Amino acid sequence: EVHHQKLVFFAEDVGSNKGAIIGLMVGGVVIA
Amino acid sequence: EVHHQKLVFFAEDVGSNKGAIIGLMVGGVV
Amino acid sequence: EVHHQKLVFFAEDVGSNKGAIIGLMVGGVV
Amino acid sequence: EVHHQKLVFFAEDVGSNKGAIIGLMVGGVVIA
Amino acid sequence: EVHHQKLVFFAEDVGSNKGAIIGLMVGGVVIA
Amino acid sequence: EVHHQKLVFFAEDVGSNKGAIIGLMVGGVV
Amino acid sequence: EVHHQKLVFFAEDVGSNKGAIIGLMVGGVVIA
Amino acid sequence: EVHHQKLVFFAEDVGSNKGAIIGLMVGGVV
Amino acid sequence: EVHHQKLVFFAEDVGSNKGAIIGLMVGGVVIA
Amino acid sequence: EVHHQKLVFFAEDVGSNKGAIIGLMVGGVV
Amino acid sequence: EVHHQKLVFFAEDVGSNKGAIIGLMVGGVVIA
Amino acid sequence: EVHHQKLVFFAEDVGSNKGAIIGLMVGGVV
Amino acid sequence: EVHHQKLVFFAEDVGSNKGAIIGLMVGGVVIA
Amino acid sequence: EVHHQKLVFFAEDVGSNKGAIIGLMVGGVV
Amino acid sequence: EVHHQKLVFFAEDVGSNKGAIIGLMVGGVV
Amino acid sequence: EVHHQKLVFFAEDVGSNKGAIIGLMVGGVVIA
Repeated sequence: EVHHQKLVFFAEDVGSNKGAIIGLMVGGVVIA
Repeated sequence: EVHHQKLVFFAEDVGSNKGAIIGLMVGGVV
Repeated sequence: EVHHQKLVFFAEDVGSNKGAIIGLMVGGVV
Repeated sequence: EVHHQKLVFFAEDVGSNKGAIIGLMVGGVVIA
Repeated sequence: EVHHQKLVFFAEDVGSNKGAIIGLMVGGVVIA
Repeated sequence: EVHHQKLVFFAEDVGSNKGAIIGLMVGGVV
Repeated sequence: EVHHQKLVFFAEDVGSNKGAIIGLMVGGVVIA
Repeated sequence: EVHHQKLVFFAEDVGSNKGAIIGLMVGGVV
Repeated sequence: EVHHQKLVFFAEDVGSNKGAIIGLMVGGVVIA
Repeated sequence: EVHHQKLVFFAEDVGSNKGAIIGLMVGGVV
Repeated sequence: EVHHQKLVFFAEDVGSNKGAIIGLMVGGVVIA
Repeated sequence: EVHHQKLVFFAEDVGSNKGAIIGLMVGGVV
Repeated sequence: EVHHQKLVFFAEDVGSNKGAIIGLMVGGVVIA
Repeated sequence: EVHHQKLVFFAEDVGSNKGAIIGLMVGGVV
Repeated sequence: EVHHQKLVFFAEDVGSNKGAIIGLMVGGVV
Repeated sequence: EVHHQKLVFFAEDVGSNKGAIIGLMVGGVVIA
């Protein structure tokens, strides 16, 4: 009933930042 | 009963800045 | 009831961050 | 009673980061 | 090179339509 | 190289329309 | 090389209209 | 060379329609 | 050299449809 | 050496269907 | 040289289709 | 060297398509 | 009645990490 | 009667990272 | 009345990782 | 009694990690 969805991403660029690929394709469908 | 959805991206800055590739397609429908 | 969906990724760069691939293709149908 | 899923991924790049693949293809369906 | 991804669903009602659940949780992730 | 995605949905309510539940979570990250 | 994404819902009306439940979460992200 | 995916679902409801569930959980990575 | 994956489902009701559940859980992970 | 998967499922309900479950669970790694 | 995986199931009802459960679980690994 | 794997299952009932549970578990490691 | 499925994978490389291929093709099906 | 499903992957590097191929292709159909 | 499904794999490299072929084709229907 | 499945595998290398072949074909079938 209580949808508790928590997405936490940690990126500690202590050396040299760049660019990682993160795709959040979290999709939920329910009959109305 | 609420939909408590939390999305957090913690990016640390210590080196040469650039840019991440994040795509948010999180969706829901009832 | 609570639908506890916790997704957590820890990426720690201590040398030279580049870019990994994290594809969260998590879905549901009712 | 209810779904309780938790995905925890640890990536400690102490040397030199690169690019690993993490495919989370989780899909569940139910008839209402 | 063409990535041909065809998704076709044919629902034909001749009596009394209601509501079927079709969930396309198709995704992909690639290193760049 | 040339992404050709064709999503064609056919719904011919010749009797009595209502409400089908279609969920499209098609997403790709590169 | 273009992303030709075609999405179409053909709903025929011959009975009593109501309303479908469609969730369009189609997307994507690449290095730009 | 390239990917060729074809998903064709036929649902001919001559009588009374209801609610069938089609779960397309397809995920590929590289 | 093309990955040809075709999935076809033929559901034909001539009396009274209900709730057939089909789950297509297909995935794959690679590195080339 | 490209994978050629073809799945064909025929469901002919001359009387009336209730609830059948077809599970396709296929995964490969390279 | 290719891989031909053809899965075909025939389900014909002439009175009352209750519904069966057909689970197709196939997996393959390889280093290329 | 082409691999041919074709699974054909028949299930026709002229009375009551009860149905049972069939498990096709096939795994190949290279 | 209370499903407790847990997958724990350890990848400790203290030299030159390459990356193993882990295919978690876990599927489940049941008639409702 | 809770469905407790936890997946934990511990990837530790102390020299040089590369690219692991982790595929969590899990699916359930009811 | 708990269903215990514990899968644990330990991979430790003290020289030079290469990457094993770990395929967990776990299929379970009821 | 309630299903108790436990799969433990150890892969240690102190010289040069290799691509060990591990295939777990688990097949579970039971009536509901």
